[PDB]
Amino acid sequence: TFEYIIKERALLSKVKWVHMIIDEGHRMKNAQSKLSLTLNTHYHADYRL
Amino acid sequence: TRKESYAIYVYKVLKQVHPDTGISSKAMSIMNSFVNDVFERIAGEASRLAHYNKRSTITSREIQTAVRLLLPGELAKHAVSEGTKAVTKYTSA
Amino acid sequence: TRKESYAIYVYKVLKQVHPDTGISSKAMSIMNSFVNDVFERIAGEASRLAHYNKRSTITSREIQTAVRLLLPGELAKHAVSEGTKAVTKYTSA
Amino acid sequence: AKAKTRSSRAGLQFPVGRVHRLLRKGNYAERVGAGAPVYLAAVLEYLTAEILELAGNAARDNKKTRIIPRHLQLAVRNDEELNKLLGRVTIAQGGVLPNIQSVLLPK
Amino acid sequence: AKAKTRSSRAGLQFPVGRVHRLLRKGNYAERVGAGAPVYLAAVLEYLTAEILELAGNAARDNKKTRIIPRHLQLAVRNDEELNKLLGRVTIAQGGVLPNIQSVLLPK
Amino acid sequence: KPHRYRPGTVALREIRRYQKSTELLIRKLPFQRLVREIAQDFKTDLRFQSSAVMALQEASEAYLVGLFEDTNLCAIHAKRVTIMPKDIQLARRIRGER
Amino acid sequence: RYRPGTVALREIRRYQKSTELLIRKLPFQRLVREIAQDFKTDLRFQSSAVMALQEASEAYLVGLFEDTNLCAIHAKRVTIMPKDIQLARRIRGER
Amino acid sequence: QIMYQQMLKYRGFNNQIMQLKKICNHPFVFEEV
Amino acid sequence: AKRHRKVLRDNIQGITKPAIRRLARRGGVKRISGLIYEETRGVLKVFLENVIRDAVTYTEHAKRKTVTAMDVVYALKRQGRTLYGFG
Amino acid sequence: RHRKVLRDNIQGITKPAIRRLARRGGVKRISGLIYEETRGVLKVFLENVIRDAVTYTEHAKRKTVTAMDVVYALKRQGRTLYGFGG
DNA sequence: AAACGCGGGGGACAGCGCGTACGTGCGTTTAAGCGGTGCTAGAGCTGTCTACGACCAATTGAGCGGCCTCGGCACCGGGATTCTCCA
DNA sequence: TGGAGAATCCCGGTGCCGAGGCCGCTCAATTGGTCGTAGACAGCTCTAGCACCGCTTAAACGCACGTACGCGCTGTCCCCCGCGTTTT
Repeated sequence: TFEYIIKERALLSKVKWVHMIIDEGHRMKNAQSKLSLTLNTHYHADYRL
Repeated sequence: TRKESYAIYVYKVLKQVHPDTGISSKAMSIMNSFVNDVFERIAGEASRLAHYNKRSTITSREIQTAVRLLLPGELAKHAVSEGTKAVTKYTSA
Repeated sequence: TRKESYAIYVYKVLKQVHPDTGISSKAMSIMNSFVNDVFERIAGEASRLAHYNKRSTITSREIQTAVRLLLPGELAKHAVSEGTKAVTKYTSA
Repeated sequence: AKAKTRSSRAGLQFPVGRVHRLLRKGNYAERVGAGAPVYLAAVLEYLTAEILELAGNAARDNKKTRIIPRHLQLAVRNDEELNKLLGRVTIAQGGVLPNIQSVLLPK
Repeated sequence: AKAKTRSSRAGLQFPVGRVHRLLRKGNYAERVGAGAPVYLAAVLEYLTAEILELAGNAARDNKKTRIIPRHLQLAVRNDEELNKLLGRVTIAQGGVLPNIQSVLLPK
Repeated sequence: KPHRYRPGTVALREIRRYQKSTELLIRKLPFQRLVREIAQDFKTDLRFQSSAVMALQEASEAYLVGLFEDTNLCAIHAKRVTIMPKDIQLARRIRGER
Repeated sequence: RYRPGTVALREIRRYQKSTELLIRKLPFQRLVREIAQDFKTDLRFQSSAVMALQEASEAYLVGLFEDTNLCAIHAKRVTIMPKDIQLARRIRGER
Repeated sequence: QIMYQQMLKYRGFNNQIMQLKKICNHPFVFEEV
Repeated sequence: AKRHRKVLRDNIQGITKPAIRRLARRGGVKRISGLIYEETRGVLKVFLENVIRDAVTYTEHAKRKTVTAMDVVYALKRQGRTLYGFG
Repeated sequence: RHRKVLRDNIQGITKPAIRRLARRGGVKRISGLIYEETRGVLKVFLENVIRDAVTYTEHAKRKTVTAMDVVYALKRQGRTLYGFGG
């Protein structure tokens, strides 16, 4: 979920991801918010959607 | 040497206010010690405010703020009146 | 918009004094406040002396008098000497 | 030209033109709006009225028709906002007000 | 001519003509005797050294190379003459020196 | 071996660590709401510097801490470790507040 | 004769019924020459600077004795002790 | 509807959008009302 | 309750009794009386108000609506609580 | 050729003067621990003014003492007193 | 006055009692605060602008220093009053 | 609850120096013209304070309770002052 990749950035972002699926991009709307830049701490997503 | 003495004007206020009672020159010296002391307290405060507004002007609004911040209760508010009112008398005369 | 502050000057005296210790900008701001703070303290004391004796040329003699008065103990006598020291470097230069 | 003071113009006794001369000669600001001297000397007249009342009051309470500094002590310090306002301002030969400590006095 | 700052003439970091400019600005006197700004910038750099000394002292005493206001509290308030002179100056994010009352300590 | 203490014991490390640390001891939304409430009570509708909020808080909690020392000075002076409000008001008295 | 203790309070009346100082004056002027001559000598001693400080001294001391008994009666004593005075001056910020 | 004109005649902050959305649903969202 | 909320306390009392306990431990209290948590709060707000009224007085003489930490400097210095790190 | 220098008239300020002023300050049983506990503390008051006030004198280029610089120092210490001009 | 004593009895002080309080622990939430929005407000930046007392010339009576009292209040004599300490 | 006495307050006679006004004589305080300039005040912009809720969750709060200390009560001894002293 949204805030549980925020608080859990130290574990599930250390393991690698290839295909990520993020749902409901209307909360993804602001780049000033906390959520978007943490997916670069998620560090990899070769396929995205 | 005309040294601006404050016996006569404070004594004019005494003959206005408690005219039955005179004033000892020890007490009159307390008043004469009071005068420019108080005249410079709020004046230094007000020039500080004049640089808080960063102004080379000072109006009666600045003395009004010197009354507004500092004086306890109606001693402010009457001087909010009085300080303006004789200003209102001086803007009338 | 180059606006004269004391951040690189407190940095100058820092790396003159504690180059082994960098600064937080909070401590830098505390000192930048403090600079103008005592810069106003001693110089308002000096203008107070310049009205005590009704003088219009405040020299380093008068800042010496203010350093004599305000500062407790060595803080006087050091700023007596140090406040003279670069004075003797500038009266030379 | 015509020497005529501002105290009658504002209804005061204190020389508001001396206030304006001291105001320009006080360097509080460059432009010295002459209403600021009047806002000064007005509060001067008003508080001199405030204090001479109390001073002659304490005098006549001490059966005196001359204000002595003891009457200034009884004038100022009995007022709560004057003593709150003049917590560190003193009247010479005002003396002390009669007050014994409570458990010091017998009960 | 150019800004060739007057602190280099005095061996200082604080430009003594900015100080002379400030003394001409601060309404302290009509003539600002040109050693009064050097007295000022000299006492200034003396105290800058005074406090940057104890500041780096307390900062590296806390094993940090960054001087913080907590270090400023623990260096300044430990001093007799400084905290005696600055009994009413508060340091934000300075906090307290670590110390307990003696009888509140358990036995 | 359990460690239930008697009324009195646990406090002192906090008395260490608070004074070992350098922070405030207050819920800030009840504090910033206090700032907006009190400042509204003089004149409503301010835009509100939170810098002003902490600039008040630092002088606040320091003065708060400062009063409790003289409170316990009056308390232990009156031979007490349980502080009383009369210690506080006498402390404010000799401090000149009361 | 009498007991220890009784005739204090009318003094606390009378002194505070009155306006004066309660101190020897040739020791006062000699103490002024004493203390002002210690910093710089050769002062020609106006009595204005002599008497100008006694109100600043004695009244504040009188105020201190009230705080003294405030700490003494808060600690429940009237035989006042300097523990009360220095705890007061602590909370006064003198001590 | 008096609250539409009277509370707008008051004209704290951010209330002018908030108060009219409220009173058309309930007056009881306001505690004093 | 669930029909209407009504769950507010205060802002002076929004400071919690464990927060008063926290400050009392930083201030040197061993056993706090229960009356301390409110006699503390009263004098806390007493201290609070006098600054900000004159800070708003600054704000009006400086013709503003944003009461600043600059005004906290302007006041606390003059109200004897001079603070470093805010000006 | 006579050097007039005085020292410690604070005992010429008597202990009966303390039995006066302690009553003026509201003390009943002035213990023996008090009377000289007073006489030091006020002396802390005593030099600190004149330490600054003599400091006024020499920049003023003088060899006398006025109460003007007493007022300068007292107001400089926040010990404002009237009866003396101002 | 100071100054030196000096009964003298109760005030400090010790100290013991007692009982409760106030933390303490821990169960119970809970509002704290964080993000996270959405926006907009007055702050902020400029944009000219003129008026404003500056400043200085003239003047002039203000007001206060030096010059005239005489009287509010202190000083004292005598007595009435009124608080206190031993019956 | 009461008188003896010591302190206080009050009231009558004296007189005086200080409070207050008198008499010039300015000098400062004013009026009279600037004087650009200071802040007067128009526009602009943009930001920065703005609430707000999603939500957590640990802080606050809910309460059992345990005893500590703060006072309940005492005797004392002490201790400091009061009465008497004189000198300084």
